[PDB]
Amino acid sequence: DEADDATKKQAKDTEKAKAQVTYSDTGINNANELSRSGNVDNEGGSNQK
Amino acid sequence: FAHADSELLNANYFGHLLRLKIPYITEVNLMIRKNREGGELFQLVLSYLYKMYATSAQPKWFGSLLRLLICPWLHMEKLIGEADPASTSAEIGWHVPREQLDGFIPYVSIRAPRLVIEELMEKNWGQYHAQVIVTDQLVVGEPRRVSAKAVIKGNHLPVKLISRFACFTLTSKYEMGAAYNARLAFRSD
Amino acid sequence: SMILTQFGPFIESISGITDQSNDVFENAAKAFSMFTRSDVYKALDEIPFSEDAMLPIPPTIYTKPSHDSYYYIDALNRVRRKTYQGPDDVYVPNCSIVELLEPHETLTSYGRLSEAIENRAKDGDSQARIATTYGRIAESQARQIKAPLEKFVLALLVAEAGGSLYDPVLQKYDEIPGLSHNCPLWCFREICRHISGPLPDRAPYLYLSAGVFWLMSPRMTSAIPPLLSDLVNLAILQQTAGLDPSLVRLGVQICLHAAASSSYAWFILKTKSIFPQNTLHSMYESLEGGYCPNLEWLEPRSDYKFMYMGAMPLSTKYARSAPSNDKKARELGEKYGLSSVVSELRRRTKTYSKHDFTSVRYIRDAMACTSGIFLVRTPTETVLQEYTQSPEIKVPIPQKDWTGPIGEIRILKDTTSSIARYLYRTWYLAAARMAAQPRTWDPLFQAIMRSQYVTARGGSGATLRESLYAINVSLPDFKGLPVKAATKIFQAAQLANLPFSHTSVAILADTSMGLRNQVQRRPRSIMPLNVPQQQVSAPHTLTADYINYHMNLSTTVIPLGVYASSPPNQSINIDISACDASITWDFFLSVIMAAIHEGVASSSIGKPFMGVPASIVNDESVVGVRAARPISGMQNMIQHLSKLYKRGFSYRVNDSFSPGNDFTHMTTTFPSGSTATSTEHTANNSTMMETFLTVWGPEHTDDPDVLRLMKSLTIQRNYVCQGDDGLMIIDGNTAGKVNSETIQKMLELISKYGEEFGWKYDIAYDGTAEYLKLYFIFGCRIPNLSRHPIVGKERANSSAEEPWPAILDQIMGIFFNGVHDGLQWQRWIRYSWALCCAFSRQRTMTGESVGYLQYPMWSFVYWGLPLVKVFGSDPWIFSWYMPTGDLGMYSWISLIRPLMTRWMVANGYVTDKCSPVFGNADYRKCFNELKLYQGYYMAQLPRNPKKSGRAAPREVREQFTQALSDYLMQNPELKSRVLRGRSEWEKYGAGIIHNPPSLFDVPHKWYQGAQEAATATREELAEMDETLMRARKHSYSSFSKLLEAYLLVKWRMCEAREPSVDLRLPLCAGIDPLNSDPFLKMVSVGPMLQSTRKYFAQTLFMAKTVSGLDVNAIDSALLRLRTLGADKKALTAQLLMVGLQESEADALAGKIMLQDVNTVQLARVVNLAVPDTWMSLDFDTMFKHHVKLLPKDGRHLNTDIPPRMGWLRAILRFLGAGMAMTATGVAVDIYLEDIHGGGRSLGQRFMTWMRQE
Repeated sequence: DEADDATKKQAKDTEKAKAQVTYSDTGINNANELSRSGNVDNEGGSNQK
Repeated sequence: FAHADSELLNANYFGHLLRLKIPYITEVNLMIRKNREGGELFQLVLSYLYKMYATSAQPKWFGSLLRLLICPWLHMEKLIGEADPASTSAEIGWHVPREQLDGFIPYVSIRAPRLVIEELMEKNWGQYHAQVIVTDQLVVGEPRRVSAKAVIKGNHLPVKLISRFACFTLTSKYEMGAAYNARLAFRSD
Repeated sequence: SMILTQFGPFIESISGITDQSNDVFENAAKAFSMFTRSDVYKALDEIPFSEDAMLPIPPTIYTKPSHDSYYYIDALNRVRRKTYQGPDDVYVPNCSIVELLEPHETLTSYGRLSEAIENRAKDGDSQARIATTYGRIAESQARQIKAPLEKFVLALLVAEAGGSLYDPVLQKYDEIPGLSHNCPLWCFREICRHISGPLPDRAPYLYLSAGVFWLMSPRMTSAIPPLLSDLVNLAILQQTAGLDPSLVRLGVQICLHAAASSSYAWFILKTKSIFPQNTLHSMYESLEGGYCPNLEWLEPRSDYKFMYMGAMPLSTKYARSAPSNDKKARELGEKYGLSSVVSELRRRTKTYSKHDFTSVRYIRDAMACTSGIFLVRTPTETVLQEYTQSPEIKVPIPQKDWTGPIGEIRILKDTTSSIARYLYRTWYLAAARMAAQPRTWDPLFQAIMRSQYVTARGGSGATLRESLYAINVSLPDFKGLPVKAATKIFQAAQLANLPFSHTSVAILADTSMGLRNQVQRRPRSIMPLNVPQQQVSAPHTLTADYINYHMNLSTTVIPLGVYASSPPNQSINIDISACDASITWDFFLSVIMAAIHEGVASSSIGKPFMGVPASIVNDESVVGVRAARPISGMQNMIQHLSKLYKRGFSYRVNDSFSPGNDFTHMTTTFPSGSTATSTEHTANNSTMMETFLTVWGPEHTDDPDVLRLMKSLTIQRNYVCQGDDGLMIIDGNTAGKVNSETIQKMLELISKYGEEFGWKYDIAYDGTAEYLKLYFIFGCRIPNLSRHPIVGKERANSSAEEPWPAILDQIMGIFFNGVHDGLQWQRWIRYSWALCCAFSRQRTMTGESVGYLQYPMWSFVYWGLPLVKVFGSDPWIFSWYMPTGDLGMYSWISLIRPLMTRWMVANGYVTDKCSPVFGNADYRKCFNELKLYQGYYMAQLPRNPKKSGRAAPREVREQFTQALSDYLMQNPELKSRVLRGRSEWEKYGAGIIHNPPSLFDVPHKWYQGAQEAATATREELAEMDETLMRARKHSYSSFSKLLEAYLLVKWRMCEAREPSVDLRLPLCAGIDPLNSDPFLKMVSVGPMLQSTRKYFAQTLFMAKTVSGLDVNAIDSALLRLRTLGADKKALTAQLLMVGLQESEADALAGKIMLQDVNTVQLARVVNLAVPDTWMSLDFDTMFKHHVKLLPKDGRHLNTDIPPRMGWLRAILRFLGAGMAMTATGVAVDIYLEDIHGGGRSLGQRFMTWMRQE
């Protein structure tokens, strides 16, 4: 979703309905990438509480 | 006068359409003027939006309309600048027979020499008819004439039925209540 | 009971109990003329009802306010109406007709629009003009019905008083409920009773042929005459389309709420789609079983050939995955207070989960109940509402992308970022490849182009001749002709001998109006154009024709949607709203004219087109240079046409419905009746869908699913469009149906494509197909019964209607529209009996002498109404797939001929002379008594005859015909070849036919085509009366030569053809095992499966089948001169009188002397024709394989045909197939029994009749 938001920001910055230079849906399979989020803590567990 | 000819095409405008263009740069003429509406940059942006809005039609130059307005009257001033106004002037417009609280509305005025008007008199001016509506709001002008309205119904008046040789005014107002159903006629001296 | 006292024998005569005879026919017809409206309203009081028809009526219909607040006056004295609820509220109010009225002089209870108000409005009063506008538009709404209103419901009571009938195949009584059950007759009866009240006269209005007379009841409203048409339409459909009570009751509720509304026709517009949206657009939504056709495309994707590869079952995967319909339809029912109806329809729709006959019948029953009035408004409302629309273009072509002018055309640049470069490319290459053809410079092609647009429907030179007088050109007026001046033929004869520069400024004249009312739509405003404007638009039609025939080629009907509705193949319906108004000079017409003016430049560089010389305009197309460049003919036509496209169009509006309204105003809408309208719209639709799918789609998507879908779709393989609209076929992949979310995303992307450049796509996506207004679900044809009403006919002008023999002509069309739709024939064809019997007598009014008129029953059967019992036969014995005319007559008398001969001796008509057809009997004393011969030749008499011919002086008549010949034929090689063909034909082939099809017929044919609409008053109507009286008073001695020629042959039917399709498959709505005859015949022969518009085009021998004259007659003349003798130069000259280069005519004549003609084409020597009832069914396989000669018993020596004159085989094909199709039950294999004369005697008698046609 962060790559999706960057693609939409690129579309709004090139002022087209679709960003020509796209960050998402590329030919590279990148199904193992992880950007940091609030799910995991520093020790290594979840943040439900 | 208006802008962005699709303003005259979207709104169904009856009459002639003359897309025109000035011989000068307009966009610098925009930002010279003072005390116009808003900032001058906004007037220039709005002008660009009208220009984007209009069409792709090749307009004209502006010269043809002024040539039509001005240049025929100078030949008539050279021709009949010395004869009498009574026998070389004319007037055409709508005419209602009866008299209640004679009726005549100017439609077009004509300057021409004597032979041209004496050819103009016997033409069939009784073909065209309309509806004539007279209201009762007289205005600042000096003779006793009151504003009115006229709506043409049948066909329109062709310019060959005036002339090639006489010189007439193009645009005018209707100034002399209910409908009357009048028919137009010629008058002169 | 009261009706039964006079119609005792007739009600049982048509219901199959006794046979139909001339006696009860004529006594019933005496009764059918003898009536009064009180005599009809005793009947509806007399029949008691079972309370299942009863439901409350709100009292707000009868009390409606005055009409003065609804109309006002515009600033140009235009009478237009005041809108309260939206700008679409421009229609007839439902209110207060009793006060502006004056009673009739001898009908003291009926009345008329007041003469004083008409005179005060012709003065020009405000309120008088408002009142006469409302009065005349109420008259025009009340007029829109075919016959008077009570005549239909009388025929209903006479036919349907017989009770439930006996199905001969199913061997049971039908459960069509009786006449005592139906809601609409009850509502009709109660509204007529409450509107009459204390008055002794009981009818709500009286229908004279010019205008209606009202009733002076203070509770009368103007919504009553369309309401009673709707209610008698629902009452006439429920008896014969097998409706339930409940959907009829819902439709009657919606008609009652329509009368309760502030405007009737406005509500009928705004609720025109409740019944499809809840049933058809929301069907099954979870299923488990059924059967659907397995059609398969035949690989060349321009030919449209199909293959039925059997039936296939269904599963849970094929449930409706279209998006939801609940919230929008519930809002639509909620906005107008119809929530009960939409909840009921949805509750009953959610029950069904199996695709079989009963669900399809439910869909047909729900589609049938929408109101069938014709929506009408004053023409000033049409012109001031629909012509003020204009497209909005959110991304226009930028101003840098155009070059400077060439004359008055700018060129779109090559380095253009806009989407219009693909349109420019397509129309460029189309114009170049059109102008490079040697077909386009054929003078026969130029002559057929000029013959194309000067049709009898041509008007509005009504200011063109005044403008041509205003430019000082001398036009002959042709004083002394019975032509009307408005015809395009008269106008083209005016403009025959004039140079193009004189009529160059004839292009910028206006056009008057033509109005056509439609079912449940805004009224269509067709419009003509004048002669130079239709001449100058010739590259604009040629380039679009080249697009539609060679480059993109969508299509120039039913099996396409049967393929596209099959449940693994989804379909998207694409409608373009306001498609005429949404093409202007802003985008389309600019790039169109630029691409045509640039594309035609090469291959036609100096040579001129027809009439239009070359010219020169200066160009500034390169910014540095300015020069004058020579201009060809077609370029010059684009130069003149572009002024008119830039200016816009003014319309000369004159209505008869409201005095004082006369105006012109400019508009930018494309004209409907031009010479390039439908082809142009198809070309633009195809081009924009193509450049969509190949450019604009992949530029604005991120999803690989939507991108992978749009890569596979193309307009050559998956998109078919006609006029403005079309559908798009989505093929089913290996995994089943395509995912609906990606299709939804592409759909909401198509809408964004449309909102860029002006268009507004109306897109529906529900798992069904609409295409040319035919609604198909899961490969099953569903007829829209509400599209074809029985009661109403379109009337636009306020002029009085036709005489008597045309209102009887329209009812064969009513019966045939009943045939094409799915109706229970048990009570439908019996209703056709009672109705066509009721229309048969007239009571002429000639001075001091009393004369009566009546057609016999045999005339009605000659026109295509098949009988019930003939002379002691089995009841319900004949089918309505019989041929019309002599072939039909032959077949069904041949099926009964032994039993009919044996009935002849019952009440013995016995004669020594033994005939091969009858033998013991004579036929004169039977048939001339029963008026079979008189009715046979009386049906043969021409209907609607007229001849004015008001004493044309020979000189100016000859000048008119010569100027028309000069306009149609400019090129003298055509004159030379047609005089050469005439001379060679009178040398060689004349004498045997004495009747040539020639090109010089066409100046004469157009001359009297001008006077085909003179409608002279008395003398030829009395002449028609005298011809019908002398043809009645005659006594013939035989049939014609054709039928007596047919009577010699015999056949024999057996062994019962194998089924073409599956029996469990629902293929068409309204045919099922409940409808025995049409469904059983459909399963026997199979449906059409062919495009059937290229089949008839392959039949006709002409090189392009374009002549301006009756190509069927040319092919018939060639075949008739072939079969009779007539040395080959006769056929060469017959072709040269149509006009050829003397070489291909000779080659084609030598061809047609020798080759074997197809079976269907050999009808022309004997004037047969396939009936239009056989268009849904297959016939070609039945002709090739199931009517064969040389029977199973071997030769009989009345079976041989010589190798010369072997066309008798092909006509005997028609004969045996007619004999198959007239019988009820399945189609049956028939072999050829004895013919009693031999092929020798049959050929000699056929040649003997073909001596004199």
